Amino acid sequence: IKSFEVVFNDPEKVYGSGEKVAGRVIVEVCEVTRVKAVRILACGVAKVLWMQGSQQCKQTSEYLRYEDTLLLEDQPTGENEMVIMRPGNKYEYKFGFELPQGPLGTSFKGKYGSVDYWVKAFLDRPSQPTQETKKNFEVVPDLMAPVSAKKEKKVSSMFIPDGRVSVSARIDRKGFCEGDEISIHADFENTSSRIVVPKAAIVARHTYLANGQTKVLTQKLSSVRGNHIISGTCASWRGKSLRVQKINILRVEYSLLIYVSVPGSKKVILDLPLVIGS
Amino acid sequence: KSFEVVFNDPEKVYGSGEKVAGRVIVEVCEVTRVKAVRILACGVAKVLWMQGSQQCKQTSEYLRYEDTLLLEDQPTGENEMVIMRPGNKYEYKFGFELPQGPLGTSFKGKYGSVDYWVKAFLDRPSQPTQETKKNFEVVDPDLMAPVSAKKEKKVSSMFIPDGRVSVSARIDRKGFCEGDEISIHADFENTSSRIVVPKAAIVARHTYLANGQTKVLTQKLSSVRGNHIISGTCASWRGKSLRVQKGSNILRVEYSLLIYVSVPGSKKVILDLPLVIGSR
Amino acid sequence: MVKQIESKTAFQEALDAAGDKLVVVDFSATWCGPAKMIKPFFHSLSEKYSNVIFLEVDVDDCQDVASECEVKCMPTFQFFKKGQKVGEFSGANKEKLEATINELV
Amino acid sequence: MVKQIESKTAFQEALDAAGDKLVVVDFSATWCGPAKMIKPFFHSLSEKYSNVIFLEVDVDDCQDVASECEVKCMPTFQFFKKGQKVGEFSGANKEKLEATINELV
Repeated sequence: IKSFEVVFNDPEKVYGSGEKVAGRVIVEVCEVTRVKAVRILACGVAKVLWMQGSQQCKQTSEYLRYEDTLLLEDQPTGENEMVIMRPGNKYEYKFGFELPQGPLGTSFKGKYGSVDYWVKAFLDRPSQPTQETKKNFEVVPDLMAPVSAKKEKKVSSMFIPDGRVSVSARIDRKGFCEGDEISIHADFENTSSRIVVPKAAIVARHTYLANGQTKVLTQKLSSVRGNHIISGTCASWRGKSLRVQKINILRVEYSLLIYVSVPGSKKVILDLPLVIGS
Repeated sequence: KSFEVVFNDPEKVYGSGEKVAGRVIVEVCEVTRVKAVRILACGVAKVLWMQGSQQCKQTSEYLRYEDTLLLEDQPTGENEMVIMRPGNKYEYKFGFELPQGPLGTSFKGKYGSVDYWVKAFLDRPSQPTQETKKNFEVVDPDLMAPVSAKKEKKVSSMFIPDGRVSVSARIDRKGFCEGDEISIHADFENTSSRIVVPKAAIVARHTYLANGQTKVLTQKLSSVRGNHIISGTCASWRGKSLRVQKGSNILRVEYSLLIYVSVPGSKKVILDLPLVIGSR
Repeated sequence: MVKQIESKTAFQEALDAAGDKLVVVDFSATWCGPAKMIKPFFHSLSEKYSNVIFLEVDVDDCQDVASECEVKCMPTFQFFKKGQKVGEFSGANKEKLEATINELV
Repeated sequence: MVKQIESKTAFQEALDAAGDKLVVVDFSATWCGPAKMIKPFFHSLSEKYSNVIFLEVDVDDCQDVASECEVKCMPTFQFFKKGQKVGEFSGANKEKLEATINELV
């Protein structure tokens, strides 16, 4: 096979979120060649990896996974009829896919992270192994540093008009290994008229390929309940821990939720993003 | 008490690729638990006609989107039951994108209907699940009217610089029943230096759901071949016949009749006539 | 001159009214480029070759004459003697036209 | 006056100095809004009720004595007569705090 290449329309571009990547797969041959298909697979994968003491921890997340069978405008008949390719001609198959809105996986790079965006084209031929070509393209806080967050909410009464519920929490880092414990330091204030209850939970948000869609399932993993906190008191957690449980899906994204249930009102919620590796 | 789908743009008529967004708003008069709020969004066209005494039907799904909805106050997700108490307004946001293709246009008319709608389901413990439905509008010739086209291509030579290949063809209607014959009338002109070959084919593009995409599988169904047409002659087909013959993620199939001329060492000259093909 | 045949009965009548003379038929179509192009030349030849009978059948008007003669493209030139076919070729090829006539008189 | 109390064995040095007399401990914390609000009132009570011995333990410094008294929230107030705990309540409630003193002395 003379040439087989992915040529993007703008060969030196950093593509953005919700951005169109478009190009051609270009085939030329030395001799008369029958061809069953030309297909593409476009992919974007971030790998977040580190070593706990000296243990091998890594989380892998796809953000793009697109496949299509490309067609020649001069071959209108369909995929159950092979195309005859001849020397002297450039057979150009148009491709085009839109990148996702939101995270492109470019979040953590270098030290702990790597990102990967490419298109493979495959040439299928009768009685031959499929031939492939691959072309990369360009897409647009410390993982091990402690994380601290706080949230306060007004919870009024007739007799306590400026009542408040607050939570302030601290954890040791963002990235944890399956089987670890997330140790939690938190302080809770309740000047409201209500009796409130501090809780925390690890939640797994599955981004998965199902039907014609990427959908998201939110799953609750390990959880803790604290002692109720009466009006006019505070309480503390000091190394209260949650176990990191071992769990067509692109990626799972995790969060520690630390919240206070307030009867008759909405919860006061901290959401702390986590990276959880195998 | 109340259970309603509320679109963000309630008067918008949506086009291919646009996002349809709104809220499902739930109210109670008495304290209640809630297992779920789900939506289903569908877009379906049905073309129905009589061929003599026989009814023919093509059903085409354009949108099939399902999802379970969450409140912000349900942070542990889809299992966390929700305690709905009287007094205040519950709003579950939803959003989905209409698929790229040509979608059918919203219709109630001659040879059938096109309907898009969002249906919300309220799941409850021990209770039968309640429904609400709200339509939305979408925008992208007579099905029994004759369909035709013509194309002429320059196919030049050093000694016949003005060489040309042309085809014009006509069929009597666009809608056919599986098993019927399409009888094609066509006239072909060849003044080029090449021997050209007239052909026709029914081509099916099946739209189906896979991976996390809508994809299209293109398939050649029946085809015919005419005699070769030598340089400096014309030929005609006078009712040449082609037969219209005979999973869960298959949404629809779009059919075209290709009438084309193969020109050796050059591109095809191609007519594409859209068809409607229905089962009996 | 070239005589237009409007019928299968008029066709028969032409072949038999001709004796042992060459009869050449232009099987033509009014919409066909090559067919229109060669028409004046078929006429000019009918004026030079006064000893040969020249006919035209429009394959759209006389589909049955065309199908009995088994014409499949236009222009097709068929050559007759005493009601029997002695030659045929297809195509707006005037030199082939004249050379076949010369060859069959 | 209220004796700031910064050790485990210094909690035994106070529980001993009291005779038949009632002691009151404010298990407090510095970041706690209700514990900071009650703080001056607890001091004003110590001037008033000179027959009673007032003590303050910061739960985040003396995590040791906190744990052993099984303090779970702040402000918590624990009341002892000879050395045996006779009362206890949690909450920045001034009227309950004074009322409990009068009730236990």
